[PDB]
Amino acid sequence: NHHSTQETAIGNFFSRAGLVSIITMPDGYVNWDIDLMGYAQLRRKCELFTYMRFDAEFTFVVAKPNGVLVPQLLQYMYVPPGAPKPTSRDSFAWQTATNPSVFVKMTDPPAQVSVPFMSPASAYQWFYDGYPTFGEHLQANDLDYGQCPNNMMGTFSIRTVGTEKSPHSITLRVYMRIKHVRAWIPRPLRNQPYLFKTNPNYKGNDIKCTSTSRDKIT
Amino acid sequence: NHHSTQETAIGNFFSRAGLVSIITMPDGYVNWDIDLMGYAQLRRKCELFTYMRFDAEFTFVVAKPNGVLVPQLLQYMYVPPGAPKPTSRDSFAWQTATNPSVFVKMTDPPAQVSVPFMSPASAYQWFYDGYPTFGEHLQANDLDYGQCPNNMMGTFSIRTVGTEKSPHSITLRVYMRIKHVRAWIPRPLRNQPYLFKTNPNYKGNDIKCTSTSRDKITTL
Amino acid sequence: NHHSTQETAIGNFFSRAGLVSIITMPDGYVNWDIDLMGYAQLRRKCELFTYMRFDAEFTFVVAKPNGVLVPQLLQYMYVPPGAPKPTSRDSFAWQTATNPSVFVKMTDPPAQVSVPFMSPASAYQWFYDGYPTFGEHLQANDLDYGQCPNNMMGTFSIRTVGTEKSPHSITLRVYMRIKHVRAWIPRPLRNQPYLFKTNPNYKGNDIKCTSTSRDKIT
Amino acid sequence: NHHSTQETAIGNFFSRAGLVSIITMPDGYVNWDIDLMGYAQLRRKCELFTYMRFDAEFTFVVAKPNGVLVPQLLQYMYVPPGAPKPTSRDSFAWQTATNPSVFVKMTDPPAQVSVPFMSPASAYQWFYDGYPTFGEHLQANDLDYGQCPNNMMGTFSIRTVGTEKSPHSITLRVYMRIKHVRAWIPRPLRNQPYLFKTNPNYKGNDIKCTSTSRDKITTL
Amino acid sequence: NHHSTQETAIGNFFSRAGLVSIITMPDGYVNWDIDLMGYAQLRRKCELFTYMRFDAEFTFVVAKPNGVLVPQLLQYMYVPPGAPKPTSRDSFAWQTATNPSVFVKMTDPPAQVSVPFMSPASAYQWFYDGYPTFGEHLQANDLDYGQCPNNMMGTFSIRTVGTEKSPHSITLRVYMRIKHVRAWIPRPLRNQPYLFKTNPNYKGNDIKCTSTSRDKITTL
Amino acid sequence: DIVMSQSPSSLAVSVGEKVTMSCKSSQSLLYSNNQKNYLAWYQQKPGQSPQLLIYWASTRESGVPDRFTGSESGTDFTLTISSVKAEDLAVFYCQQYYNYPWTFGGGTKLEIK
Amino acid sequence: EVQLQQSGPELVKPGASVKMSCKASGYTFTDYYMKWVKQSHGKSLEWIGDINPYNGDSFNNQKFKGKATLTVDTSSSTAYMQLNSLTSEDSAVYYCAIPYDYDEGWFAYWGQGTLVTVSA
Ligand SMILES: CCCCCCCCCCCCC/C=C/[C@H](O)[C@H](N)CO
Ligand SMILES: CCCCCCCCCCCCC/C=C/[C@H](O)[C@H](N)CO
Ligand SMILES: CCCCCCCCCCCCC/C=C/[C@H](O)[C@H](N)CO
Ligand SMILES: CCCCCCCCCCCCC/C=C/[C@H](O)[C@H](N)CO
Ligand SMILES: CCCCCCCCCCCCC/C=C/[C@H](O)[C@H](N)CO
Repeated sequence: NHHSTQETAIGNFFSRAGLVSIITMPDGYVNWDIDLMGYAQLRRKCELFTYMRFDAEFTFVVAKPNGVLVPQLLQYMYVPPGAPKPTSRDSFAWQTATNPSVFVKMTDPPAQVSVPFMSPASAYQWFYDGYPTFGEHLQANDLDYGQCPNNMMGTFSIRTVGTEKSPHSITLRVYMRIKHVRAWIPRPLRNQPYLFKTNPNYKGNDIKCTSTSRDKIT
Repeated sequence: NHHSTQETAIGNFFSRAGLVSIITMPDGYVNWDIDLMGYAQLRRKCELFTYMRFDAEFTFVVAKPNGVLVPQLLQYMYVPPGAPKPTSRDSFAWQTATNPSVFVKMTDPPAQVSVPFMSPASAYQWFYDGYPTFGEHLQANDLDYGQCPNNMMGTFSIRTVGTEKSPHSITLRVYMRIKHVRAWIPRPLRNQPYLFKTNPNYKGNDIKCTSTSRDKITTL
Repeated sequence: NHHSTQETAIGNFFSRAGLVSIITMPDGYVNWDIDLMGYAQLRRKCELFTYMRFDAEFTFVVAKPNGVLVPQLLQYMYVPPGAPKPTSRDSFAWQTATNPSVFVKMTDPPAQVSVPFMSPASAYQWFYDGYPTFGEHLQANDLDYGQCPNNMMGTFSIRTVGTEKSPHSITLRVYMRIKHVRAWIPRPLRNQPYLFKTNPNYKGNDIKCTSTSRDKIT
Repeated sequence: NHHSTQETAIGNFFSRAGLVSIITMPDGYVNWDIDLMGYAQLRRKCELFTYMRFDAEFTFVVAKPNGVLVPQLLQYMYVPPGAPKPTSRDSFAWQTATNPSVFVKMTDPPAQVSVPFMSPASAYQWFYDGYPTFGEHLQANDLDYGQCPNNMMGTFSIRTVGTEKSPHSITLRVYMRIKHVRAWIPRPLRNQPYLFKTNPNYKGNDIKCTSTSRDKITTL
Repeated sequence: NHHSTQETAIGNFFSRAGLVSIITMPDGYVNWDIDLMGYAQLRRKCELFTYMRFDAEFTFVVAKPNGVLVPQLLQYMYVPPGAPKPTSRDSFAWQTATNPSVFVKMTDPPAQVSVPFMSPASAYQWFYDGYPTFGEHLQANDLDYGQCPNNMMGTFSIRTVGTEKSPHSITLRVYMRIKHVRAWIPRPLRNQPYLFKTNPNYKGNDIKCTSTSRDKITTL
Repeated sequence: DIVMSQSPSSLAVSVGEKVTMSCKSSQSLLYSNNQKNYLAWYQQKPGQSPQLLIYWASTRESGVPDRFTGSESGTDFTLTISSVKAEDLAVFYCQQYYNYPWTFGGGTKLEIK
Repeated sequence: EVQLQQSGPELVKPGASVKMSCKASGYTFTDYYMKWVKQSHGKSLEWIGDINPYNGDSFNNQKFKGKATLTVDTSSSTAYMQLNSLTSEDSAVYYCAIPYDYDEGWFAYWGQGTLVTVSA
């Protein structure tokens, strides 16, 4: 045979732009914390392997709540962990002498950037059996179980540009491609549906069996 | 002579973008099944040969029902056979972590993609003398006569992007070019008009003769 | 001397885009028959020579009757002689599986195509001393005197794209350049004004003399 | 030292686009004659030298009287001296089978052309001590003193495209760059302000001295 | 180890476009003087070193006071020190036969230019211990202490293009990148907040200590 | 400040079939506008029927009256309705707006049937 | 589909700064786009601005008609248009016009309007 195994490799499997966030503005600014595990189709793929190391291509598709496009100037700003957050529509943090920023109208084609692998460890990890800090571990401290600090990539804050208040509503949709991917230690896939963003907890009253059951065996 | 025969070859005959579908949105989403044999001019050309193998260039020209263009964000998504279909304007299938998708405004120039030859067999076929499944073949099962499974390329679903309901009406027009074409086994062309999409059935009460008849035999 | 004779050659004389047609839509479709001898400035140039052989560059500038541009999708379709003509705004001939077609917005820059030399003879001819058919030539048959069949290049039909009726008015202006031109047998130029498209007939009651007359000879 | 003298040369001094005309349409067409000595900043530069030989880059920035831009199709046409002028909004001269022409909307970026050196002499001249014709020179004929015929480059006529009447107002602004410039015979610069386009006449009741005068000679 | 020290160099630290001015038009023209030390984030970076020598990339992002974009033609003009300033919406200085100028609509992408290092000295300096002129230095003359003349780069004036008055409001935002940078003599960084543009004066009643103080010395 | 005038003063109809309108905007921006309220005397207010002056009119009522129509001409105008009897003798008027397609200030002048 | 209601049209003191509410029909809340109306008695009807506080239209927001254009309170769920209620000018009626999807954005169904009596 001459069946090619090119388009089943690891790089071709992940290079598809999947939805990761929907950011809505119903003061004209938001401070969206970064968590790219909030949508189930890309999350089930990325949690096949334990450790993953990659770059990315983010794409910001922005429109009104019903797909209409009006001329409105926007500004996205990536905030690393430690930088001063913006507090109002016109704070001092929107000057962006240190942080990268994209200025794009709503009428333009959607913007694209290419972020690098920016983690302090060798690779990202979607599973972390342990606590990030030392000290006592009583009952009231169990928010941080399975919260590794080397995955929090700061926040990502958008705004409308002017110092007045714009009369339009904004819904941003962010899509992420994966380039130059290397993975390690594959895991069993998920069958129960997802409930939160930070933990694998499942609905204990509804154990969804994997195989659709039948009547007999013969 | 020096008459060239370049522009009568098989590749130059098929490389013209013909209309294949009109998709209308009078919940703001449609699930258009794929059938590219619904318009008679391209169908009479492609049914000259039995087997055909080609790539394609699809082009989506989108406007309102009277040609007016208004700024409206759309999304097309090609759904392979087996993938979960979208059910609402905002289902879980619009995340598109696996399926390819095009985001384009109505005000932009029309979008273009280049799909490859994606059939499990060696070539497409517009004629299939046989049934796809086994089993009994009684009277009530004769929808699938001449329905080969290796031509159904899934569906193609469009929507308006936002989670609210847009106030505009959408008519999409899809055009398909044919590149790198190889054909086999030419057939007699069609003379009766077309009636359906899946079978060659004709109007039995109106046998349209091929030649326009005259009065006598000794006078033209 | 070093006077250059480059920009007086045959190719540089004809490569200027001149107006050839004005197509107006006051059912939202027209079937404009081809005749490129309806405007006097390009016609006086092209009728200098008897036979001409060239390619062309057509350009379609489309606007409303007062120069305003509204978004409106259009479609041009070149119909060769023998092809089925369109009959309505949405006939079966607008599928264009065989004929070439241009889809362009009124708001876009004007479209351009490059047609080749498509005549059955060796060259076009603007003069034809003879009748195209055989048979009797009585008085009622004298429409076809000087009508050669190898110049009729079919028709050219435009429409608005949608199946409803658009509320805008369309005036198309077509301009034609001439590239790779070869000419033969120059003729005397025209002095009387033009009256029709298909024959050199002139106003017999107004013989316009060539030279503006003066009073005396000395 | 290593002080460069590159950006003080003749070519770098003239290659800046200066305003030369403002064309206003308050029948929807104008026939602007071409006189590029109607604005004082470029005129004081070009009248430093006697003879000048150059090509040019013209740029047409078009808007409404208050900078607003509406979608309106225009047409510029360069008319050489001798060609038939346009008389109405739709004359026979707008067919442009011989003259060059630019079709550009008001919403587009401004158009640019590159005209060559088109004078019958070796170079342009901004000064001409003499009369163009022969014959008697009485008092009533002194419009043509200092009017050389080899500088009149015909006219330049714009219009709105349609055969109806457009409801918008047009102000065109033309800017001219100078490329491949060669000059000859520098002259003293001008100190009095300009009064007309065709002659160096000045206000005889207001002799503006060059240097701003002071009070004494032993103190500044 | 193989830790790179590429992205901590001097060139990579300064090549980020920071905000330097906000120019508002609530007669349709402004004459914004040049002072690029009016915004605290870029000012704290550039005042790390004493002397700096660089080129720049300016970027003008222009919109209405609430981010809306309407079609409006603008014109920016860089005025060197000594050139005639514009006085009205249509003065004689807007002809720009000598000064560089940018014509760009509000609907376009933002304009970019690349200015060179244009100072008479070898490098810019943000600190100048001395007076620019000679003479007596009494109490009423202490505006010019620490005002070096080789940093004033003239002004920068914008307008709306038409001779009428436009009905829209303009807020310009200017961003400056730094390319090909060379620095000298690093200084201690600033801890007190900024109060003016031309002097390092601070609020003497609020001495902000650098380190956030704690309670004891033997516990954190 | 920035106004417009629909100028049929009274439609004065004897109970019949044909009648028309014209709103005539004079706004600053000239690409977006949509119009036409109802204002019954007795009770609550239908409306909503938009004619975009430049391009597509009506995002019409698919219900209640569909006999409202659209317009043309590039300059700003709105046009006719149908043959209604002694009920729906109401006072019709356009609305006008700042920035973009929601109902804002500027629906100034009315007309009486 | 069904009728948007208002509160009872009632009165106010020339310096009281009292709100008004226009209690919803019952289908949806806060996804629609609220519009507030003010007419003076000569049938001049000048519209006051939009969506949630998005009320600052072309010069207006000023005679204390529309002053404090507020956001929703979610109890009656279509309640804003707080004002200053100046002495003896704000005599008007006030309509709220919210959309219910098929009447996209513009005008689904209104109330009968709240008369504001400044008469002291
Ligand atoms: C202007 C650029 C804006 C976009 C900035 C995005 C850069 C950050 C990309 C992070 C790449 C994945 C990092 C980790 C992924 C998951 O969110 C974490 N595991 C969270 O638990
Ligand atoms: C984003 C891409 C959207 C467009 C996706 C189209 C890809 C599928 C192209 C199929 C090519 C022809 C396959 C068979 C043609 C006829 O429909 C079948 N014979 C049906 O009977
Ligand atoms: C999409 C393309 C549309 C334009 C199609 C135009 C192609 C035909 C060009 C014909 C070239 C000249 C042929 C003869 C010219 C004169 O019309 C004939 N002599 C008529 O008498
Ligand atoms: C479509 C092109 C339109 C623009 C056509 C402009 C071409 C003519 C350029 C002329 C160059 C300078 C010629 C002489 C300049 C002064 O006007 C004369 N001295 C007049 O006295
Ligand atoms: C069309 C171009 C418009 C923009 C023109 C800007 C060119 C001037 C750039 C100056 C570069 C920095 C010069 C000195 C910086 C500080 O303003 C001074 N130290 C002022 O104290």
